[PDB]
Amino acid sequence: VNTNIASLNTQRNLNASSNDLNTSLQRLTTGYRINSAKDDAAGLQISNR
Amino acid sequence: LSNQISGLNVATRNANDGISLAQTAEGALQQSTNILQRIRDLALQSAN
Repeated sequence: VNTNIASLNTQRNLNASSNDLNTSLQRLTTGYRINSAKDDAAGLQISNR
Repeated sequence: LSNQISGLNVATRNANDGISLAQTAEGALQQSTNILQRIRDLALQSAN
């Protein structure tokens, strides 16, 4: 097993965890659990209204 | 014995391809579970 390593599942996991970390960073830096972004479109409508 | 070991090797190879195929199927099914989880999420959010 040398032409490739099956450890790229860990790559997928670190990518996902980095996405989650960036989202939580945004949430904490704006103070909003639902960001001004796409998240919770129904909650977004409620908040805008 | 040579016929046996040759058929055995090709059978183990086919079983490995089958394992990989079932692994792709299991990944797709896990994705389907995530989609249904998000569906119930938005559905219970639709109580509103």
